[PDB]
Amino acid sequence: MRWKWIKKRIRRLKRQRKKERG
Amino acid sequence: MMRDIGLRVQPPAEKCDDPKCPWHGNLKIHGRVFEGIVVSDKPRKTVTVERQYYFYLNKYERYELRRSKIHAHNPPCINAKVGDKVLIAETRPLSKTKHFVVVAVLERAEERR
Amino acid sequence: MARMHARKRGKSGSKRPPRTAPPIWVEYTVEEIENLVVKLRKEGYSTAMIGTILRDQYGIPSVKLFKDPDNPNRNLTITRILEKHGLAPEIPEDLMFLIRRAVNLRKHLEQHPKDLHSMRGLQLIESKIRRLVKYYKRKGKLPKNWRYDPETAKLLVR
Amino acid sequence: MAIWQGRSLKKPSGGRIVLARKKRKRELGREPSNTRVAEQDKRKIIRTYGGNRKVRLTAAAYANVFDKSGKGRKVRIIRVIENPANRQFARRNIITKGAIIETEIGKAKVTSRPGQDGVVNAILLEE
Amino acid sequence: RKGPKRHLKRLAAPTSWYIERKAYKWAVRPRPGPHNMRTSIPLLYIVRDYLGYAKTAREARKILNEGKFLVDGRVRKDYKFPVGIMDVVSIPETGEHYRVLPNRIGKLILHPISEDEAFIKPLRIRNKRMIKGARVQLNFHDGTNHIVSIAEKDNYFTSYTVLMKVPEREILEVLPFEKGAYVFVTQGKNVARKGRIVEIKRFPMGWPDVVTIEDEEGELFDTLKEYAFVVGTDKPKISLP
Amino acid sequence: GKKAPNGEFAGRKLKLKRKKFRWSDIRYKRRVLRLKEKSDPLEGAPQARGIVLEKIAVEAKQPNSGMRKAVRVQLIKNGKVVTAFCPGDGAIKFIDEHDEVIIEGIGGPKGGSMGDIPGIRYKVVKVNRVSLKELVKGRKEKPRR
Amino acid sequence: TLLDPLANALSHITNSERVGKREVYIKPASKLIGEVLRVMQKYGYIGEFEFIDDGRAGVYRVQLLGRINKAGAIKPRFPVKVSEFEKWEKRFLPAFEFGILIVSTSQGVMSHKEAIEKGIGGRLIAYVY
RNA sequence: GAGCCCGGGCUCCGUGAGGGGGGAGAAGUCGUAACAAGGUAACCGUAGGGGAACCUACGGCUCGAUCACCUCCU
RNA sequence: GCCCGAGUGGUGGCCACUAUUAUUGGGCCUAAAGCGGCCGUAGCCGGGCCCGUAAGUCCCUGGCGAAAUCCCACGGCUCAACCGU
RNA sequence: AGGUAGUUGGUGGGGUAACGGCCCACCAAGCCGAAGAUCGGUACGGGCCGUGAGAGCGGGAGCCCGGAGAUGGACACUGAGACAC
Repeated sequence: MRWKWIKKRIRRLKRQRKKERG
Repeated sequence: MMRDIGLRVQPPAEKCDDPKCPWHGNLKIHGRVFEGIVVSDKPRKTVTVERQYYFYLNKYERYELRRSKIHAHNPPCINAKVGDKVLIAETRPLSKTKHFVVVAVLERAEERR
Repeated sequence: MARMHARKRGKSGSKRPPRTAPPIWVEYTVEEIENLVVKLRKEGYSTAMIGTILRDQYGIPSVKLFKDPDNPNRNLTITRILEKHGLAPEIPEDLMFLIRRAVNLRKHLEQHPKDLHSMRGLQLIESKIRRLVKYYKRKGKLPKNWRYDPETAKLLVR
Repeated sequence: MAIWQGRSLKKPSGGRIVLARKKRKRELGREPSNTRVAEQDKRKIIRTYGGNRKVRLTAAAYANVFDKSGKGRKVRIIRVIENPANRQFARRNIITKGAIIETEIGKAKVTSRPGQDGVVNAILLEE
Repeated sequence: RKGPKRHLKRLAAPTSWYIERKAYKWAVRPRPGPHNMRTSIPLLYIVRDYLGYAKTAREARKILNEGKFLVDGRVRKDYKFPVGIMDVVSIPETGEHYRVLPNRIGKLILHPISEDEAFIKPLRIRNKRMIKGARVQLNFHDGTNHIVSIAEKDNYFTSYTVLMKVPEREILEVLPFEKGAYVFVTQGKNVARKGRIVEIKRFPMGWPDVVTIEDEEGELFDTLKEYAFVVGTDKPKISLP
Repeated sequence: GKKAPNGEFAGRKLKLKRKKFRWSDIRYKRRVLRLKEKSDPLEGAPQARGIVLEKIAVEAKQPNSGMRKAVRVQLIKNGKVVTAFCPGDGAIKFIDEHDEVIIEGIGGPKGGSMGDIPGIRYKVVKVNRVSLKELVKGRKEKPRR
Repeated sequence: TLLDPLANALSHITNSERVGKREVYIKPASKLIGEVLRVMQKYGYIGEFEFIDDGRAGVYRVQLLGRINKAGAIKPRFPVKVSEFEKWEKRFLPAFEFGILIVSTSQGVMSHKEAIEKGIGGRLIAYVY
C-alpha cells in the first residue's frame, strides 16, 4: 500500500508538475 | 504657574509650563484620574503611559491580561523617565491622540520585565 | 529531592546536619573563626572549599550557626565575612566558576572541531550562565548594561 | 469651503477610516483670509449658525497701540514685518493673532483674531 | 432623525410619573418649562389621570384655560406644563393644596396639605452667581430666579433654605443648612425621607461631594449636596404620612 | 495537567484554544463561513420554482433496481441545472414539459440523497402551482396546459 | 519544581487515607497546610498532628481517624462572591450536610459552614469531606 | 468642489473548447499484491526500475514469521 | 387499530440530545490524536518565615445600568391570553 | 505580518458654535504592530429574542431605544435647527 501510494502521489506530482513547469 | 491642583496631590517643584498645561491660559484640569507607567520619552514634551488592568471571562471563570496605551503630555517643569508610575489628568484635547496631561510624578530607578 | 537536568538520573541525597544551634564541644571565638577564613582566602582557595577545609580540619559544619548571633541582621558566613573586609570578588563565585570553565572549552573546540558532544555542552553551560546572569542583574551583583557573549566571557577571565 | 470632520482621515494606528455619513451643516468650515494693510477698511458682517453675526475683516487701516498702562490709539500703520507662520505671508501683509507690524513709533505685536471678531489693536515691543 | 425629538411614546414615557404603560402608542410629552423632564409631571396628567376631572383632553384643556389650577401661585394655560417638584400647586375653586413629592418608591405623587403652607415654598437654589450692576441672584431648578441679598454672600454657598411668598413673587426668611438641621431628599434612591443632618463632611474630588444624614429610623443616607434639599428646621409635611 | 492552563490571567489562551478547535466541526465551520449557503444552489432557500427542461429516468443504487421518476428543471434566478426526484407512483404523467415546477430538498441538506437515489438532493412538490400529492388523488384538482 | 505545596500535602493525605495507613508524613510544610490542618482538626476530620521544624523544613505527622473521604485544593483558586457560594456549594461538596468548602477570608480561614455563619467570602483555597 | 470622461494597471461577477480527481456501477482483461510464513515474512523512510498489482537496494521496526539450535527470567 | 386533534404532516434553518468542542464537563500505548530530542524568549504557573501597602479579593454604604419582555403577588376584562398595581 | 507621509508629535496660526493635523506655515521623526496591528470577509448596534437543568450556544423579527439612508453621486440657500423622503 503506502509504497504504492507514495510513488503514485510522487508520479502524479511530477508528471503534473512537469505539465506546470511546462 | 504654581497653584494648588487639588486631588490631594502637590504641584511640581518648579513651574514654567506652556499654555497646554492646567497652570496657564484656557486648558484646565478636570475629572478622572488614572495610573500607568512610562514606556517612552522619545517625542517632544510627549510620553507614552500604557496601563495594565484585568478583565474577566464568564465562560472560563478566569481573568486575562490586557494593556491599554494612553498618550500623555509631560509639562517641561518635570521630566518623565522610563519605568515609573505617572499620574494623569483628564483634560480637553491637545491633539488627535493626546487628551491627557501629566500632573504629579513618582520617579524610580527600578525596572521589571 | 532530584532534578534530572540534562539527565534522567536522580540527584545525590547528600543532607545537612539538622543542628540549628552549634556544637559547644567544638570551641571558637568570633575573632578566631574570622582569622581562619581570611587565611584561607589569602591562599587562593574559594568559599565552598574554604567551608570544606574548615569542616574537615576545625570541625565547624557551616559558619552561620556558629557565628550568628554576633550582629543578628542575618547569618554571618564566609563571604559575608569576606565583604566586610573587601576580600570578596564582585562577581559571585557561582557565576565565576561557571564562566571560568567555559573559556577552556572554547579552546578545545578551536583546535578539534568535529565534536558533537563537546560542542553540545558549550550550549549546555552558556545557558546556565545566561540564567545566572539574568537574575543577578535584578538582584544586583552585575550591572544592567551588561549582556553575555563569548568575547565578553574572554575579557572577564583575563 | 472646507468639509471635515475629521473622522475621515486615518486611524492613529494606520487604519483607513471611511466616512459613514455625509456632511453635517454645523460641521462645515470656511477658508482662510488675507487681511491687507491699506488706507481703507473693508469689512463685512457674516451670520454664524449659532445665530450670531460676526465680522470678517478683509482689510484694515488702523490698529493701535498699548503700553503697560494701556492707552489705546487709532492711527496709521505701515508694512507688516515678521509674521510667525510663513514669511510668504509677511510679503502680502496678512494680519494674524500673533503678527508683528510697524506702527507710528515702535514696533507692535498683534494680539487679536480679526477673522471672527473684527478688531485690530497691538502692544509695543520694548528693546 | 437629525432634527429635534418632538413626540414621546407611552413605552418611552418614564415610570417615575406612574402613567399607564400600554394605554396607547403615544404619551403626553412635556414641553420645556420650570423643571427636568424625567423629574416632572404634566398638568394634563394631574387633571385626566390623577384627579379624574377629565375624560377627553378637550375637557382638561378647557379646564386649564378657565382656571382650575394655578402653578407657583400664578395662572397657566399650556396643557403641556411640567409641574415642578417640591412644588406648590393649588386648586383655587375648592381651596386645595398639594406638594409634588416623591414617594419612597420613586413615582411622582401629590400629597394634600392645607392652604396655610401654600404661601411658603422652600427653595434651595441650584446655583448662585454674580450678574452685572454689582448684584448676585438666587437660582432654582424649577427655574425661578430672584435678585437681591444685600451685597456678598451673608449666608451660605447654595445650600439655602429660602421662604418664598409665592403669590407675592418675593423672597423672605433665608436660613442655612447646618449640622443639626432638617433635609428632605428629592433625588436619589433614598427619596421621601426627611431627617436631621449628622454632618456635611465631604470628599469633593471630581463630581461626588458627600453629605450624610440619619433620619427618625436611623437609615444612613449619602446624597450629594444637590440631591439633598434643605427642608429647613421642619415646616411642610413628610411624603408618605 | 490535563490540558488547560489554569491560572487567573491565562484565560485568553483558553479563549483562543476553543475557537481554534471549534473549526474541526465541519458543520460549524461550514455555517460560520456559509458554505452551506453558497454551494448547493437555492441561495439557501426553503424552495425554488423552475422550468421543466425535460423528463429523465435514472437507475437505482446497489442492492436495488427501479426507475425513479426524475425531472430536469432549471431554477429561474438561480439559473442552475438541477436533476430531481419526483414523489408518487404514476406522477411523471401529470408533469408536462415546460410547466413551472417548484423544488425543495429531501432528507437533510448535507448532500444526502436518500438511500436508494444516488444524486438527487431535491424534491418536487408542484405542477402549475398545484402539487403532486394533490394529483395522486383524483378528486382534488387535475392539471392544465 | 513543586507548586501548590498545600495540594501536594492534601493529595497525599487523601491517597494516604484511601490505603488506610495509620498516620502520615508530609515533608514540605507551611502555614497554608498548617492552618488548613488546623481548621480541619477544628471541624474534627483528623486526629492530632505534630510538626517538627527541621532546619530543612517543617514536617507534619498526622493522625488518621478514618473520617475523610475526599479533600482537595482548587486549581486556579477562583474568587467566589457570597451569593455564588450556593453554586459552588452544589458542585464540589457531596451534600448540604458537610460544608467544608475551605475558602480563605477577610476574617481569617474558615470552612464553608464557618464562613456562612459569619457572612464574608473570597477566593477558594481547598475542600474537605 | 460631485458626477462625468480618457489612457493604463490590478481584481471580481455571468459564461467556455479542453482538462483532474472523488464516491460508484460491479458480467469483460490482465496478474496474484496483501490477509495463513499468502507459498520470496510484513511494514517502514529514502532511491531506481517495471504495463499493473509490484520488484529490488540500503537503513530501521515488529504491529515477525514456524519448528529447530543456542542464550537469559519468576 | 394507535396517536393527536382544527389541526396534522413535508422540505429547509437554529438549539437540544452531542462531556461530537469538554468552564461546569472529553481525550491522545494499541481505537483519532505526543512534536524524532533539546533549549530558552513572550506567556502562564511558584517552598517557608516577618513587616508595609490594600492593586486583585471579600464586606458595607452610596451614585447608576429607561420602559417593555421574564418571575411572584394582588386587582381588571365571563375565563385566560392581555392589561393595571 | 509588517503598516503608516497630515502620517505621530511640537510651535505658531486659520477656520469653525466650539476642542482638535479639523486645515495650514515652520520644525521634529515619531506613531501603530505577535496582549495580532494592517488587510480581507461578514455584519446596523442595544433592550431583548430562541433554545438549553445549568453553564452555554445561536439570533437582531414586530415593539421600544440610538445611529444611518431617501434612484446612484455631489452641492448650497432659507431658517434655532436641513445640506432637506
